[PDB]
Amino acid sequence: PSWLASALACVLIFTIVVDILGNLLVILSVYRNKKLRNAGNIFVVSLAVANLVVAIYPYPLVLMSIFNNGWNFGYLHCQVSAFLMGLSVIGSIWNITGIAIDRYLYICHSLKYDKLYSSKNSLCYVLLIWLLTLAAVLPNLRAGTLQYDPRIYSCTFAQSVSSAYTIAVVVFHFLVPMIIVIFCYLRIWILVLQVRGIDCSFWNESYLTGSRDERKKSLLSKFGMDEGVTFMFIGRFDRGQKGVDVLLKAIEILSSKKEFQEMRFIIIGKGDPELEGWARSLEEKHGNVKVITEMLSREFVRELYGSVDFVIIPSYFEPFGLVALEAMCLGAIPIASAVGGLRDIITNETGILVKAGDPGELANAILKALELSRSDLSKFRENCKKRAMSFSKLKPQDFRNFVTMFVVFVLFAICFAPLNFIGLAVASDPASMVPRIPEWLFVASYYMAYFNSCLNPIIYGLLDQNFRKEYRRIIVSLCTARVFF
Ligand SMILES: COc1ccc2[nH]c(I)c(CCNC(C)=O)c2c1
Repeated sequence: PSWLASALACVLIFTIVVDILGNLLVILSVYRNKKLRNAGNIFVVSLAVANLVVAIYPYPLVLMSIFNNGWNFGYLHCQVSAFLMGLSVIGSIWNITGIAIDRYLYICHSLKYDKLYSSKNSLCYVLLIWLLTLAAVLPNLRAGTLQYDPRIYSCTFAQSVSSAYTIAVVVFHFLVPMIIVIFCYLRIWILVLQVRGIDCSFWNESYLTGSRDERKKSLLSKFGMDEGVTFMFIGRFDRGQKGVDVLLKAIEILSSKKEFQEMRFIIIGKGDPELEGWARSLEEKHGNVKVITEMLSREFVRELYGSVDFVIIPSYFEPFGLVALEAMCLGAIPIASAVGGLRDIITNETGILVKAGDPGELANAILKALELSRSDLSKFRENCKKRAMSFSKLKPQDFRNFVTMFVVFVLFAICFAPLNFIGLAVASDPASMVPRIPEWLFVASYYMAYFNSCLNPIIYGLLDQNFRKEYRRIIVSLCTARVFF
């Protein structure tokens, strides 16, 4: 009805006004604030420009086309209006991809180096982003995918002209960036949780008294076995989670080797009685193996981490694995599975990594660890400690900027996901699926994606305190005249 046409005009009127003033404030704030003037925020200004180009020329033409109830301008006006929209939408999705990579590299650099991360090639990377967006929107002028759609009163990329062109745009410029940005922030969150999880006030070798060699000889004598290269496991007894079974099968491979005599194994945990029986059987057939099913105190586990030479983490799935970080804390060299989180916290210099769910590979890794002499081990324990020491280093940091940039992405994905879903549905059969798709649904998905062009400055002020403070500073400085005497 008549109200629905005027309602869509309100959305555009709001979007145009909020995008012009809002993104002008974002660009002005980055150069008027020292805390927001960092090089890593070149991508924010790049996105702010991308957001602004639609409200100066394409959107005003569309607003007038609602009232006109048709395209009363030229074909060149329809082609340029469409070409600049693509440069904007594809520009903003690849700019969000840029920030996602920048911030993931930031947390990794601050972990590895004492010096602050300085994105030197930032002005270079944005010039490649705009080269990539121009390479994607230009072929639509020659193909003729850009045409006027009366339902949405605009000149855009028609999903029903060429189905090969639409699936390529949906896969390469929506699904490809989405997976890159989702992975980037997923890896950041785990590392922020690992930073939170660790406790250097508890897992500190100050709490331990004597020499490592003395504390080991003492711990081994208590378990009724002489001195040797000791190994430890602390986890639940399960088939496919903590991987206690991979360790037990690997001990059987080693039991025949002459090298097994110079080994000690301290398995700790409860679970499957079948796995509990198998472990108790290897405890009876060999004096090297000691199994502890009972509940152990945080204090005695710290004592264990401190005396034991190696900690085996044969986990199948382990997202955080604070266990390895806690072991490295008190200089225990880990022999862990290459799992997401375990692969993050264990560098090739701070432990020996093995392929998960392989009893043969673990046996060869335990044999590799056995060949390491007292001198070679001392540097590993030093590196393990320096690795755990760099995780607790990032504890007082203000991780609020990551949240804002994440909300930026989350909202973008909400606005465009309906539009890109329709794109694939139309691509399947452009002839039949066009009348088969609801009219309200097509209009709403389009004006949702249009509304996104004004959403970025709103959240910048709402979530990032530095932007809110500078927004007010600009608003006052532009509207508080100077008087004399
Ligand atoms: C590829 O060249 C262009 C040119 C102009 C455009 N205006 C819009 I909105 C888009 C996104 C189109 N996405 C879907 C799912 O239909 C676009 C793309």
